[PDB]
Amino acid sequence: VHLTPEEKSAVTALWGKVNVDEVGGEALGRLLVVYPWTQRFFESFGDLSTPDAVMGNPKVKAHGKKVLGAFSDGLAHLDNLKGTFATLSELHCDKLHVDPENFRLLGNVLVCVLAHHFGKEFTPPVQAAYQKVVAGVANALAHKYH
Amino acid sequence: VHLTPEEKSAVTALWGKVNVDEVGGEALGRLLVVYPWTQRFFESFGDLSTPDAVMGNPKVKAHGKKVLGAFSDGLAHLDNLKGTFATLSELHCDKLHVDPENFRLLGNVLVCVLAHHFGKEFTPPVQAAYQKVVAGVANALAHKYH
Amino acid sequence: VLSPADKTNVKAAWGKVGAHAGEYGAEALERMFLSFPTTKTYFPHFDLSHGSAQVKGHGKKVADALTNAVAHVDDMPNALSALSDLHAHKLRVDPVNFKLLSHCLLVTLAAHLPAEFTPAVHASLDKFLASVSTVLTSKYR
Amino acid sequence: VLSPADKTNVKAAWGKVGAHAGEYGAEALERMFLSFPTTKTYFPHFDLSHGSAQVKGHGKKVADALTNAVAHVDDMPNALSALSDLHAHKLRVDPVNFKLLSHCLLVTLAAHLPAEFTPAVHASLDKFLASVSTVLTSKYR
Ligand code: HEM
Ligand code: HEM
Ligand code: HEM
Ligand code: HEM
Repeated sequence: VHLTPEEKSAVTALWGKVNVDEVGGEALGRLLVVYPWTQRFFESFGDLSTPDAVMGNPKVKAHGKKVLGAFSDGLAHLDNLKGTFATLSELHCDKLHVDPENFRLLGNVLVCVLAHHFGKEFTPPVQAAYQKVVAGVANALAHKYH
Repeated sequence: VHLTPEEKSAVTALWGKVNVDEVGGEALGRLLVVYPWTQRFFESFGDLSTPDAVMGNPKVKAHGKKVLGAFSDGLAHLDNLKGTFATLSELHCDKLHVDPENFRLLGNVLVCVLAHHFGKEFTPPVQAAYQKVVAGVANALAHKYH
Repeated sequence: VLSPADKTNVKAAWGKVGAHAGEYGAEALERMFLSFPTTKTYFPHFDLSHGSAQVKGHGKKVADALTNAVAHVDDMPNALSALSDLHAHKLRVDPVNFKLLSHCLLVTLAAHLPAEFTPAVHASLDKFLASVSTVLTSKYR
Repeated sequence: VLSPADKTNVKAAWGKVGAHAGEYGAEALERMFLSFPTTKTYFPHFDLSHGSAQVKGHGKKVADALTNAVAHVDDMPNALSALSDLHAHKLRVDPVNFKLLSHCLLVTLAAHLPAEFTPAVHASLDKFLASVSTVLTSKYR
């Protein structure tokens, strides 16, 4: 991913304000609610029967933390997303066989969650920079399909 | 793309029966009929207003011949599709901005045309081998997006 | 969304399918499992071998469901409500898989009915299967 | 296919747009043109600059079309037939672009309507925009 220094600064600044404990869970949760077939990959996570159950599910919140950490790892090394995500790509593609469109969906759900949290501060230029990041992350996750 | 020896033999045997003057135009023509937004990329080709107009359009047939030629070349370079298709990828992605889902559609329309022409010869194992090939070609064409 | 002419094409083409509906459904499933092996994960306990009586049995179910959908092409959500609950609520089938099966059905039809599989009929059938797919991947209870 | 709950959620959430229709529609377009620059290709002679009056005016049209869709949510193909002919027959917009604009509409609503944009309403709005997109990208005359 090629971000301008201005775009990188904008992305980094906002991410510094993202709640490490909650935003990943909010994004993973909304993925499971908005695109219900994704629940099939999370049988062992217990109760996903209603939106409230999903968003309050402790395992969803916990797993979400990991997901966010991976986006954070991506932000730390935008010039090597492929290398950063190589193990995760093997897992999601070769082991789990997640269709790669779902990677795009989760990235876009994260963008919605950032807009929800930050309101007017999530300007169109800030979004455009985040769209480059989440497309890069989705592509890196899908690398074993390519 | 790796084919078993059995798959390679079966793919080559079927392709030898393909009418190289017609099948590409049939595939391209059916793409324009079945997925009509793809016509936007071929505004200069003249009459595309009816299925009969599309299928009998001389520019569709001629262009189709080129497309088929690219698939034929790919069959001889299955271990180096990203290299072979580099120039075509730059054209379709960087210059024309064709969304890559359309590469997948054309590949599958070609498969439908092979089924149409060869019926009982286009067995499920033969189809499976061809799906590997057209997936490989679509992926190589989309490389600039990855 | 199907045009009036689309609906006519679909009814005419599926009519020609007739008594072979079941055989074609089984073949489409076989094509899907072989061409797109990830789809087999939805049938983990199935005998998926070539000639499987279980796959043949399932193919007939799928074909009969399509015949029902063709019969209710103006009212597909109501006609397919049980099947939608099964595929979208219970099985949670990823929508990509419907594109794969739809393709394999078109391939099967093209192989068996080449005269009938004109560009216009191809287009109408693709739209019909997409419409069926959208209903089966929707939760609308 | 929308559930009764989906229709309830959409009517309620979109109902809060009101006189901000032009503003929100324009913001969603600006987000799309900036985030996904290939979409600009459909507007070759537009002023697409930040704060453009032309985009502001177009935003109102899109938003008003969505209002129309809500008021006819059980019978959308007949209500949006003119827009389908425009986008599918005349402009031949690639379906991917509707996913891009739909996403940018959701982002816009999330940024302006935090109380309304619950996970359930988010899900319903996504389905609604997908249904509208399918109508606008279909040829069914
Ligand atoms: C697109 C961005 C995504 C990122 C950054 C991401 C990141 C991660 C991470 C960090 C893990 C934990 C890996 C480990 O502990 O070894 C994980 C596991 C997993 N992911 Fe994702 N993921 C993404 C998309 C998805 C999607 C879309 C799905 C399914 C629809 C999915 C399904 C799973 C599953 C099933 C696991 C294993 C859960 C378990 O331990 O039971 N992932 N992912
Ligand atoms: C997926 C397999 C595809 C293959 C193998 C293929 C192959 C080719 C080839 C060989 C050319 C000629 C290049 C040249 O003259 O330098 C070409 C041109 C072109 N392709 Fe494709 N293509 C594919 C998919 C598509 C799709 C899906 C579209 C969507 C509309 C598309 C749009 C075009 C256009 C607009 C041109 C230039 C036509 C002109 O000269 O005006 N291609 N393609
Ligand atoms: C045109 C599209 C489809 C149609 C018409 C269709 C129709 C059917 C029918 C009629 C049944 C039997 C229901 C019953 O008797 O209880 C069924 C079951 C099932 N379908 Fe589909 N289906 C379609 C697409 C798919 C796809 C794409 C998948 C996954 C790749 C899938 C996975 C399943 C599974 C796992 C079952 C249950 C099998 C079992 O364990 O008994 N379906 N479907
Ligand atoms: C929810 C999705 C959409 C809605 C509700 C919508 C609605 C509208 C409306 C109401 C108009 C004006 C119609 C008139 O003047 O009579 C219009 C025009 C137009 N739309 Fe959309 N649209 C949508 C998606 C898109 C997308 C995704 C694109 C392309 C990326 C697009 C490209 C255009 C173009 C090029 C025009 C004509 C502009 C001109 O030259 O005057 N639309 N649309």
